[PDB]
Amino acid sequence: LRTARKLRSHRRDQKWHDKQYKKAHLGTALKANPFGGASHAKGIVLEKVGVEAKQPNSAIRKCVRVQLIKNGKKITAFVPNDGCLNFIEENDEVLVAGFGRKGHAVGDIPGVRFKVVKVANVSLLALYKGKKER
Amino acid sequence: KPHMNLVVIGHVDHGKSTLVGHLLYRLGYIEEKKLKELEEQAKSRGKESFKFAWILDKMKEERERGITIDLTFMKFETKKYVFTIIDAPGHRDFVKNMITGASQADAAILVVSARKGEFEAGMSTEGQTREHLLLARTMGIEQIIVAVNKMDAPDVNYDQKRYEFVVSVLKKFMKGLGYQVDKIPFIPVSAWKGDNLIERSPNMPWYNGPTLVEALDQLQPPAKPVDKPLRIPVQNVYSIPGAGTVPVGRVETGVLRVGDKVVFMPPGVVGEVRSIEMHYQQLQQAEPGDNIGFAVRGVSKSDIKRGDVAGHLDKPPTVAEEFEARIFVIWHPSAITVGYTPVIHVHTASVSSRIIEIKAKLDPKTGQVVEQNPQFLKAGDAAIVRFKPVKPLVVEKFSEIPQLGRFAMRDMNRTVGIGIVTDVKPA
RNA sequence: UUUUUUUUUUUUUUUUUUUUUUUUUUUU
RNA sequence: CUGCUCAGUACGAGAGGAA
RNA sequence: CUGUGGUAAUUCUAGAG
RNA sequence: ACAUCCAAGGAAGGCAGCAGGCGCGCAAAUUACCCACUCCCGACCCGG
RNA sequence: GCGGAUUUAGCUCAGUUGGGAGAGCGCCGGUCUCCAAAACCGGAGGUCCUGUGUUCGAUCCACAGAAUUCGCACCA
RNA sequence: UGGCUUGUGGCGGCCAAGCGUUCAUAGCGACGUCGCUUUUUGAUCCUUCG
RNA sequence: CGCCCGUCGCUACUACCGAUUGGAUGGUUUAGUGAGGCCCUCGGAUCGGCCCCGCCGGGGUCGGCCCACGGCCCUGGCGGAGCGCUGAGAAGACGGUCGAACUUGACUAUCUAGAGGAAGUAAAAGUCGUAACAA
Ligand SMILES: *C(=O)[C@@H](N)Cc1ccccc1
Repeated sequence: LRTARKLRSHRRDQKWHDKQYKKAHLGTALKANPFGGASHAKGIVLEKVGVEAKQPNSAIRKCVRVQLIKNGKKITAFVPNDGCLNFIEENDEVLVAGFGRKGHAVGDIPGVRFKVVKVANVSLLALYKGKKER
Repeated sequence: KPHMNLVVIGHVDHGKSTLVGHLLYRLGYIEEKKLKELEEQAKSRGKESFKFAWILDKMKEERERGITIDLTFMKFETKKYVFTIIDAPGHRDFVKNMITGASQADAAILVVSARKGEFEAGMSTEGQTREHLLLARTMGIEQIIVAVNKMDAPDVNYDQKRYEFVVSVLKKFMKGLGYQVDKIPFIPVSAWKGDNLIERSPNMPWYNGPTLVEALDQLQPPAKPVDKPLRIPVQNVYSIPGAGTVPVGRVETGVLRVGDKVVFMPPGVVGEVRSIEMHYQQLQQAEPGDNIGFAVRGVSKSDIKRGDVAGHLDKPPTVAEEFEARIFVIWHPSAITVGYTPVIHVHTASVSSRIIEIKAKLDPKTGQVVEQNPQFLKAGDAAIVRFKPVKPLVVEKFSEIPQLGRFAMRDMNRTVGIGIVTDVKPA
């Protein structure tokens, strides 16, 4: 009963072995991405580049490199809807957000951790269906 | 005391800004200490004779070059009226600015130099006495006073023969434009000396007419269409510490009150009036004729520009997907066909517009069709034509709101034609 | 008393993209 | 050699630009 | 509080009763 | 350390208090009405 | 507001001094194959961004627009 | 060092097929040919090792 | 006709190394300098009260018919006006502790530029050899 401190100290230190716990523990989340841990960042379409799918899946994926506002850093982004390219023009303000928990992109996608959802401060769904905007 | 808008127009260097400045001075609207400082600054930069003009011309490029570039607005008050006076540039590069000025005006002072060669130049084929007179007519200015200026100049020296020469030339031309020439004062003045500005001049005994101030009082105030829907073409947009983004412009029709919700077309952005100001005096309401700045909550300066039009939400300004007009062709070096794309100067806006069809050539005097779908138009022709603006443009039918329904057509920096809009297809 | 037993590799590197299909009581 | 007036001038469709 | 004063300007403020 | 107007001499300021502008961004309002309530502050009222 | 660049084939770029454009990919098509990859053949494709001026003639020059860019100015 | 000579270097020149959008010379000139030059370099051995 | 390894050639992205004694940022600071208030040795623009003398006005007593007059005590006005003594009292000023801020460097914490060098990862397949799985 008098050896409480060792178990107390032991737990916290052995705990370091948990990588997600570790992630919160080290100021890394703030600095591991262009966002700074942020869910959404406004950006500019520097170029639009077609890319090739990975493994047996064969496809041309719509990809945009984006210059961020406060951050000012290069970003690799994924264009989502079918003919969004028709509606994506260079240097139009774009809001970007991530896919399924931070880390790995959709298995089909190559090196993109980010998704494009707004064009000119307008959501994607509106351009995509005829009834909304044009 | 009724309010009126005055535009000052005329050929480059003929004396527009010197007149306005000097008039404001002897009317005591300008601090003697400031006139003193301006004069010293003017002399030290090699430009003594610009001391009155520099009351109006403030921009670095205006002062460097000794010309007016864009509009300046000044309030002064006569015996009968309060005027907003608008100083417009003569330089051919900035006739687009002069046109926005005319669109906001109730009356015009045409300033015309009597100096040898200066007059003839202004009245020449490509001169701005000629051009400004034409544009003032088309933007719907009927009341005009002409200041035959620089009578003091040595090559003039108050000569009545020179004066009567410029008057007659000016009369023959002005009558061909449709002006009622018998009614309009031709005052011999010296913007620089002061002759006949506010008091009568001993140097010109032979002159019996009004002084310029007297001529102002003899003007008549225009109809106030408060029952038509609110329309305010924006002339400029400022971003002001305390207010935020404040469009400026003259209320053409309707009324505007603090609290109002307003929309700006063609962008479609909506804000709310925090405040209203005319000549630094805060207002609660503004009616037609009021030349105002209005602060707008919820609107960014980048959303709105000159040539946009503000109306209330229930009756928003019309955006033309296309529009129809009756036009007369003043000048063209070849011919105008379907597809011709001059810039359209309407109210405060200026947007290139493509002629998609020429429905009919008309006899310029009678208005009857002389040919369905002519192969082309040329100088001297009148016509009914269809117009598709290159970018979103606000226009109204002349029959409904005439101040948003009259226009000039310009191309290669010349005035090519004039027009009234007879119909609009809304966006 | 009853048992070994020699022989030993002389010569066998590599094989482009993509591969595929599954679900239940109740008797007439 | 430079400046001030010469002068934003004449000459230019402008850009410009003197002596 | 009387009167007498100066400054582009500020809750400036003298001197005299 | 910012930075406002300079009659060329000078004079000011600390809105991290309400409103209101800008900025910043993924991200938060209006230049309103009032002491009636709750209190509090000044002296024997009822001011603020 | 002012001023410079840039706009040429599906893509990316070269030409030019007014007689009217040229290449690399492309990509597509065919042969072979389950289909591609490789290989081998084949493809003719541009209002030279737009208007006007000049000119006998404008891709080119002049003057004017658009769109993108980049300087500079303005500052309710 | 100086010196003859000037290949080499440098510079002009007659002729005008060409450039120069029309045209040869406004401004330039193939080839071909006449030369001037002695701050390059070269060949020569004349003056200087008494 | 199964899996499978590594160098070498494209293309991209991370991180390591790095000539510039490298640049940028923010915290604690050594030293040299020092505004400004404040305590404190002074100073002393200035102001009033009493000191002495002379002159008049007024109240109360004494020597005078007076009245002026003189003495005491208390005020008013003038000269030696400040000439003798006292008190509070602005500028300034001795020497201070506090201590802004300037410079000169330190030092951490926090990013970062770069010819090149060196891994990897996308990695499907081009090119070399058979290492591992069946002694
Ligand atoms: C703001 O000052 C306006 N009300 C007046 C104005 C100033 C500058 C430019 C345009 C308008």
